Amino acid sequence: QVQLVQSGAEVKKPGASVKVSCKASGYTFTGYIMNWVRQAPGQGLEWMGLINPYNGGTDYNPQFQDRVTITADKSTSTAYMELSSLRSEDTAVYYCARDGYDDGPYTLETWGQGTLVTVSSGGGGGGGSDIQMTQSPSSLSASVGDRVTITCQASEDIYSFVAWYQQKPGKAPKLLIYNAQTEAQGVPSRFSGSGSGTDFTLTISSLQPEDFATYYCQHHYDSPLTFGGGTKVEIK
Amino acid sequence: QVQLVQSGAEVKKPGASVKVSCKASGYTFTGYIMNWVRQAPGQGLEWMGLINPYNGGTDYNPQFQDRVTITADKSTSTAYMELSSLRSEDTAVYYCARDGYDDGPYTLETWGQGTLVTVSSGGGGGSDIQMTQSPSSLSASVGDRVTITCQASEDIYSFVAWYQQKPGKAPKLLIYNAQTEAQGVPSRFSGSGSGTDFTLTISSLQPEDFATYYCQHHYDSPLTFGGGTKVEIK
Amino acid sequence: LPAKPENISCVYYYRKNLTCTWSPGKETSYTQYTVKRTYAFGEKHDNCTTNSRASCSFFLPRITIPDNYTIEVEAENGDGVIKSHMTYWRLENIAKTEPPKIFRVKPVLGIKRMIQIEWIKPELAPVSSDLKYTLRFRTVNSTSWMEVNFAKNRKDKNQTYNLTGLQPFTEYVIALRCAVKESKFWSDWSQEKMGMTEEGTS
Amino acid sequence: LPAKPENISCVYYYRKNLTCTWSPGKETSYTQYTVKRTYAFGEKHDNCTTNSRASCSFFLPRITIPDNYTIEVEAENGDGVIKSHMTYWRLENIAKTEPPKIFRVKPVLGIKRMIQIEWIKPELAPVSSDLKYTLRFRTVNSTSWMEVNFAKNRKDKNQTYNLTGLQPFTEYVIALRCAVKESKFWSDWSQEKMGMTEEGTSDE
Ligand SMILES: *[C@@H]1O[C@H](CO)[C@@H](O[C@@H]2O[C@H](CO)[C@@H](O)[C@H](O)[C@H]2NC(C)=O)[C@H](O)[C@H]1NC(C)=O
Ligand SMILES: *[C@@H]1O[C@H](CO)[C@@H](O)[C@H](O)[C@H]1NC(C)=O
Ligand SMILES: *[C@@H]1O[C@H](CO)[C@@H](O)[C@H](O)[C@H]1NC(C)=O
Ligand SMILES: *[C@@H]1O[C@H](CO)[C@@H](O)[C@H](O)[C@H]1NC(C)=O
Ligand SMILES: *[C@@H]1O[C@H](CO)[C@@H](O)[C@H](O)[C@H]1NC(C)=O
Ligand SMILES: O=S(=O)(O)CCN(CCO)CCO
Repeated sequence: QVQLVQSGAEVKKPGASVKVSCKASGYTFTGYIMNWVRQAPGQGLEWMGLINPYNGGTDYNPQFQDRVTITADKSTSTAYMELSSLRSEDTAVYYCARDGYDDGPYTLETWGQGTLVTVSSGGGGGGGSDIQMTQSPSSLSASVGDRVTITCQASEDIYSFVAWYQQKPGKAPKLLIYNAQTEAQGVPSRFSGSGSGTDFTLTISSLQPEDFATYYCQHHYDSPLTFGGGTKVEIK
Repeated sequence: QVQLVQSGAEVKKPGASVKVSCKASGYTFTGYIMNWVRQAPGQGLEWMGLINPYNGGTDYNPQFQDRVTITADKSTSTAYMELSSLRSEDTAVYYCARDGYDDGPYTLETWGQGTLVTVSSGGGGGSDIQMTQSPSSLSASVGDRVTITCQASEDIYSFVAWYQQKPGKAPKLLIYNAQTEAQGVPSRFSGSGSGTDFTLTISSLQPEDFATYYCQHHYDSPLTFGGGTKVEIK
Repeated sequence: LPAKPENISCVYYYRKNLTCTWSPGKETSYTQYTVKRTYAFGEKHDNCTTNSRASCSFFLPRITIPDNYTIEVEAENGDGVIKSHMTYWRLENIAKTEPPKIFRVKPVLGIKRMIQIEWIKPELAPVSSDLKYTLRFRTVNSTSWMEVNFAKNRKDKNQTYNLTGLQPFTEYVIALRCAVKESKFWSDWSQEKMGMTEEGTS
Repeated sequence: LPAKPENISCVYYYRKNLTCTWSPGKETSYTQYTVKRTYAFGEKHDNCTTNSRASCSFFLPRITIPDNYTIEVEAENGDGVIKSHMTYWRLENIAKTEPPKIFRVKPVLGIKRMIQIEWIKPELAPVSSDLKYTLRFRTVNSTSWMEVNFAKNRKDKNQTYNLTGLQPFTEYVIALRCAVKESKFWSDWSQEKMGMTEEGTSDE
C-alpha cells in the first residue's frame, strides 16, 4: 500500500528557512510525480510545486519562485521541500502528495499526514565569545624599503590567539601569521608578528611592491570569530 | 594540491535566498573544518559560520544565526552556504575557507576564489486560472441533497478535481476529470460540468460528509484551488 | 532551407519518458528542431527542442494514458523554417515496460511433461491494461528457442502458466517478456531461469 | 552518591575525534556525566556530556596538536555530584592514524638480498610531526613474522625503506604501520603486499 510519511512539526524564526521531508513507500518512487501543497490555519489549499523524481525536473508556483526548492533522493525514496525567507504568513500545514492516476495527471491521489510549520520568534555548539578587534592605523602611506608596523587590539585577554591576513586588491585573503607570531607557509621572512593579551603588532621589515595591500587581524580564541576593520597600506 | 572552487556569481531580489557551493579537492574532505566569510564592497571581513564535515556539526555567528544554513556533502566533497531573507546590505563576496593548521584551529589557511552575490531589484506551465467556489459555507441536514459549485476564469474542458477535507485531516480526492470517481468514493458523490462551470453533488448527506470541499483545476501548472465550501450541520 | 523532418517514431517508456525520434536530413548550418505535441485528445499542448537521428523527450506530468496525440517536427536554420507531416499516435500502442522477473520454475506434483512458471510483473506497469506475454524456452543443449504466447487479464491476479507438451526428465532454460495487450513494443527478455520436469508420463 | 569515575582513557583519532572513556561505577539511579576538558596549554575549556564503559567525544575545531590538556569526569545523580581525579594528557601521545598503503615492493635493480618498500601516508596525516614505523615481514612459508622499526623525519620526503638481510630469490609478505613519534598508539597494519628478492648474492 502506498504511504507517504512526512517529518515532524517545525518552529522557525522569521527570516529562517525550513526543509520538510516526505518518505515514500509501497511503490516505485521514480515512477510518480510528487507535489507539495500547503494550508494556513483556517484557510484554503495552495499549490507550491512538484518534482519528477525520475530526472529531478521541478515546477514551482511563481508565488514562491525565489523561495521554494523541491528535491528528491532515489536512494531513500524521499522527497523534500525547502522554503526559505519564512514570514509569519508562511505558518501552515505542508503536505506532500503523489500524482497517481494514469488518466488524471496533476491530481493528488495519495497525501502525507502533513507537517505543521509555525513561523514566530519562539522558533529557531557556539563558543559564546564576544571579542572585538580594532586596528590602527586604518590606512597608511609608505615607500618601498620602509619598515611598517600595524596594531591590533582585542577587547579582552586572548593570550596569543591572533592571526593576520593580507588581502591584495581583487583577491582572497592570505594567512600570514597565527598564534600571534607563527609564520604560515610561504610567507616571506620580512613579515613578523608579536604581542599577547590585548595588544598585537604586525611588522613588515622592508616594504616591497607586492606588500601594498590591506591587512586584517582576527582572534582565533573561540566562535564567534571576529576581524579587525583592516589597515590599508598604500603607496606614498 | 588543496583547492576550493566556489560557484559562480548570483543576483537576487530582496527577500529571496541564495545557496553558494564550495567544492573541495586535494585532501580528505571530512578531516578539516570549513568556514564561511563574507566581505561587502570596500568593507572588512565578517565570519558567518563553520561546519565540521565529519559529523555535520555547525556553529553560526549569532548576527546571522537564523538566516544562515551551512551543509556539507561527503559524497561530493562540497560545502554549501545558504543565506535566507536577502537584503541589499547582504551584497558581498562570499568565501569558503579551510581551517588546516594542526597547531592553529580557527584560522583560515586555504580560501576559495569567492562568490559575488548581489542583492537588488535587478535580480513552468504558464496557466493563469482562478477557481472560485460558491457558497463559502452552507448549513444542511442529514439526508439533504447538496450541490456545490466551482467556476474557472477560463475554459478548462473537463480538467477539474474535487477534494473532501474532514477537520484535522489531509484532503482526499473524490472526483477528477470533472466526473470520474476516485478509488473508494461513495456513489452518492457525483461531479459534472465542463468549460467554466462545475458542480459536486451529494445526493443524500451523511454524518461523515460534513466537511470542507475544494475544487482544483488540473489543466497545467500552476495548479490553483477554489476557496472551499464548508458543509456544516444545521 | 533545412530538410523536411521525416520518419517520426515515438516510444512511451511507461512512467519514465515519451521519446520521439526522426530523420533530420542533411544538416547544413545550425538547425533547431521543435517537436510540437498535442495531447489529452486535442486539449493540451507540449513541446521539446533539440539541435544538430534526432531525439526529444516528454515527461510526467504532461503525459496521460490512454491518449490520442499528434506530433509535428519543425526545423529552423538561418535560411528559414519547415514543418514535417503531422503524425498520429495512440499512446497505449507504443507503451513499453521493463521486463518481468521469474522467481519460480518447477513442476506441480504428480503431473508429467509440464513445468509451472511464476513471475512478478514489472514494477511499473499500467494496472488498467491487459498484459500479453511471450515465454521462450530451450533445453540445456538446444541452440534454437521455441516460443509460446499467452494473455493475462488486468483483473487476473494469478501470475502462473502451465507449460505442457514437454519431454520427461529434461531441463529447460526459460525467459519471459511482456507488453500491454495493445502495444507493439515488447519488453526486453527477462533474465533466464531453469527448471526440470518429473519422470514418467502417468 | 555516584561512584567516583576512574580509569579515564583517551584516544585522538587524528582529525576525526578525541574520545575519552572511563569506568563509571555503580549504576544507582540515573547518572549524568560531564567531561570537563581544559586544553591549549590551559587557555581554553570544553566539555561533553553522556548518560546511562561510558564515552564522550570532542571534535575539531576544538583540538590543537601538540597539546597538554586535562580531563575531569563529573557524575551526578539524585544524591549529588562527584568528580574524578584530574588526569593530565599530551594529545600527540594518544594520536592514532589510519594505516599507510604500500604501493611498491621490489628490489633495487641488481641489488641482492633486499627489497625496497614504497608507501603513501594515511589520507589524514599530521605533516608537522615525525613518523615512526614498523615493517612486518615473512617468507610465504612462514607461520611467523619478523619486525623492524624505523623513523622518518617530518622534513624527509623519501617514503621508501630498504629491507636487507633477506634470503636470495625468496618471496616475502610485507605489512607496514605508522604513528606519530610521540604516540603509543600504532595504526592497524596496512594491507599486505608481496615481493621477491633477485637471484644470487653478489651485487651487479
Ligand atoms: C571517533 O572515531 C573513531 C575512529 O574511527 C570511531 O570509531 C569507529 O566507529 C565505527 C562506527 O561505529 C566503527 O565501525 C569502527 O570500527 C570504529 N573504529 C575504531 C578504531 O574504533 C568513533 O565512532 C568516533 N566517535 C564519534 C563519537 O564520532
Ligand atoms: C527514456 O527512457 C529510456 C529507457 O529507460 C532511456 O534509455 C532514455 O535515455 C530516456 N530518455 C530521457 C531523456 O530520459
Ligand atoms: C482515439 O483514437 C482511437 C483510434 O483512432 C479512436 O477509436 C477513439 O475514438 C479516439 N478516442 C477518443 C476518446 O476520442
Ligand atoms: C579500574 O581499573 C582497575 C585496574 O585495572 C580495575 O581493577 C577496576 O576494577 C577498574 N574499575 C572499574 C571496572 O570500575
Ligand atoms: C607540556 O607537558 C610537558 C611534560 O608533561 C612539558 O615538558 C611541556 O613544557 C608542557 N608544555 C607547556 C609549554 O606547558
Ligand atoms: O602520555 S599520556 O597518555 O598523554 C598521559 C597519561 N597518563 C596520565 C593520565 O592517565 C600518564 C602520565 O603520567
